[PDB]
Amino acid sequence: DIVMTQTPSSLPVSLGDQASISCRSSQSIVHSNGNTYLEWYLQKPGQSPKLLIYKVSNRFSGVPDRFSGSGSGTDFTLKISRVEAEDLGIYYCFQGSLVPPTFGAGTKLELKRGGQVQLQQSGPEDVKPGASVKISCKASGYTFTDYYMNWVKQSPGKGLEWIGDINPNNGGTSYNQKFKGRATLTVDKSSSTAYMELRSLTSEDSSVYYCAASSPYSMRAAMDYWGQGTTVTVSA
Repeated sequence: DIVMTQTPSSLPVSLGDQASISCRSSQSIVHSNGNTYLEWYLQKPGQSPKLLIYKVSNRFSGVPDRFSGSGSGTDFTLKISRVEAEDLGIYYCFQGSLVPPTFGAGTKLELKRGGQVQLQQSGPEDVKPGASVKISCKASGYTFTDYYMNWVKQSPGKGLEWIGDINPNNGGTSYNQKFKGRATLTVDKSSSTAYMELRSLTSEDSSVYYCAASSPYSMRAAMDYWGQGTTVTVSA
């Protein structure tokens, strides 16, 4: 099993200064075919996490060129020069190269002190120990059947985790073995919706849930979301 190590946990940098974040895997994440799928995501506190970099060094559309990072094998290094206030947030490295795709521990980018397409999600859910939940994700503004649908669990405590993915065509679900398919990804192409179910609910199961959507990143689809999210609280 592959583990992702993100360094450092937190970093202070004043405006304009260089910024560098190292992501070191357990071993080579180079895909057998000869590609390498590694992404850089930015979580702006109180918003949708969105994609910055896909496929090693390739920048996502609409992203400033001051964001650039490279690497191979294990080592991958993301640099940001000319830091502004919109560059602020907690960054995550993500490998989709080997199943299960894993995330980094995140790095809060903070400051030194001194001197239209979108996917709607269901409302927040309050639940009891073991009750189910069906989370609905409705796509708007793009071709639904084009993109795979990943799901991602987010806690302040246990960070980011990949739930599982599904192919809109054949219901091509592939689930994280930690989740053991105890959750279920379904797709109704009629209204273009991707639901998600889960039964057993513990304290640790309490989290926010996002539905991963958007591409290109050649000859594979659907990495970043890039949408609202749904707060699920397990109430004792």
